[PDB]
Amino acid sequence: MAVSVTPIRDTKWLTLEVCREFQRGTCSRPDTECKFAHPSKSCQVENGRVIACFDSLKGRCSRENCKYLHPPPHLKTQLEINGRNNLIQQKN
RNA sequence: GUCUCGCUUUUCCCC
Ligand SMILES: [Zn+2]
Ligand SMILES: [Zn+2]
Repeated sequence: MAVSVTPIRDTKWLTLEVCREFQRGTCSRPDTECKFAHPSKSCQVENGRVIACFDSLKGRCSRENCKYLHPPPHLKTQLEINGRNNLIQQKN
């Protein structure tokens, strides 16, 4: 009676950014050490972003060949902080 | 366009 919600699921809290230099063929670090993500031809990459695997983000993937991005522990933590900010509802 | 995407939340609300 005093709240509202988006018609569709908000993917913005599950997406991670693709490296600017990886998209140019100029980056020189593995996905594990770079500041951003290095997806494959099989990932659902769009507009320099990819939706990350929820099960992997929680520390235990539940598939064997999933279409989402698997980020390193530091980026998993940044993604969970972005998710938690909605549970905390800091904006309201 | 599976792109409204296979998981969309760590519990009201967010979603
Ligand atoms: Zn890079
Ligand atoms: Zn996975």
